[PDB]
Amino acid sequence: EVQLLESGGGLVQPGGSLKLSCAASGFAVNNYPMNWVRQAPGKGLEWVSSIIGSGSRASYADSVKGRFTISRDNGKDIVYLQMNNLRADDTALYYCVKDSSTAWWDKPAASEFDFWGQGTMVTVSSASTKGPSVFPLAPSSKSTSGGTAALGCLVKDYFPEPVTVSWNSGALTSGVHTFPAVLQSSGLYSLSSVVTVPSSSLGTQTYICNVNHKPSNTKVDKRVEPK
Amino acid sequence: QLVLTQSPSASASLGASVKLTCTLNSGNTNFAVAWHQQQAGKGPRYLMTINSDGRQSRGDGIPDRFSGSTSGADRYLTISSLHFEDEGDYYCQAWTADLHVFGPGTRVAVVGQPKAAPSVTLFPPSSEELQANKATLVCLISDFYPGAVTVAWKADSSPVKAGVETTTPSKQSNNKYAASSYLSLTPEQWKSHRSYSCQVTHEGSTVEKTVAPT
Repeated sequence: EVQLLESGGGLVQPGGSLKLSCAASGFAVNNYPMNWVRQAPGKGLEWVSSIIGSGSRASYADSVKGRFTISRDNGKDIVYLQMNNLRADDTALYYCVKDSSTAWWDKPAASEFDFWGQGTMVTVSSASTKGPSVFPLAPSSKSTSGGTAALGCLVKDYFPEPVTVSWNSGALTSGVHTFPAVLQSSGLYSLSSVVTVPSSSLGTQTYICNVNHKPSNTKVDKRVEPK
Repeated sequence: QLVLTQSPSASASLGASVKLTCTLNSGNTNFAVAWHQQQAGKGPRYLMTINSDGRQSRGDGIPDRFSGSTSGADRYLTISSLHFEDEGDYYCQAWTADLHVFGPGTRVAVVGQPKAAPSVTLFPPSSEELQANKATLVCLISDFYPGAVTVAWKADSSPVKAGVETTTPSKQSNNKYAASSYLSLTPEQWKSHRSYSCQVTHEGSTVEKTVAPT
């Protein structure tokens, strides 16, 4: 039940600052040094910073030295990463990872990473947020009862990534497929989520999609009507 | 100083062996490395740690078809029996108590596996978007293998390139691939043409979905 729960990611301006938090549980956390590893969207893993269990010693990569600051609170077992003077090259998914080996108290240490968090996404761009528009992708007029009809929801023009989509408040997971978003030439994202349903179920069951864009506090529930 | 290099992309038949290399530089030939597997669209997980003398430390939960070997300054991760679970990017990690270093990343993918055709869905603009003086056509391609597809758009019979935004394919839950294409246009353009079409080409097969203003 080892868990590293990271938070604090979001949209920040080139030159701004941001404080990441990692809630670590399931093991004696101060027995182990903690780390931060980042990954650009289409690139490889890069170590960022590390802090030993006592919290008195720390290590940074040359590309973030003096700019970032790793911290640690052992009364609450939360690892922090304070990022100042951010810039485009820092936009990434940041992982909080755990060293496998313990060591002597207050002395330097490092080993292989044995567990990774799911990451928190920081997006450093001068562009601002925008809540998406939502539209129903209705079943086609060619939907004969006794078959499959495809319906869905189009979430258009949102920044930044991502949007979470559920159907009928989560009660419909069968045959749902949410697509990875396209990045339009205007800089804004767009995706759509589609579920295929029995054709004769149209008119008997109402289908509602629930989209959530946390970066703009936009919850939208749109019902998809046959036409 | 510490820098390790990795092997080019790997390719093996389903269930055949594959062997990836992580090479330490001069002066650090005695170092230990760890391997981490990032399957498509997920976070990395720790695989195993191999070191110069021969020891292997594995992570609980990993299948036992992963093993590690050492030759001088050369650390290998071998996958006997290559599965679809095993596809993805593998990175190697080295450490010196003052820093960490990762590898360029090596990708593992099966080869020679059966060819799977795509299913295409075309959605015309919603009346809500039309009322909003906007029009987007949504082409959704899914359940195809391999992940290499080419998309074209057509107004009536003539091809169209202005307004096309097509994504790159990505793995989905069932180890097949999916992509989408969005055609932006004015509602006047939408209402003026007889039909609009999304044409999807994959492994020679060219299929097409067509919608029309109602």
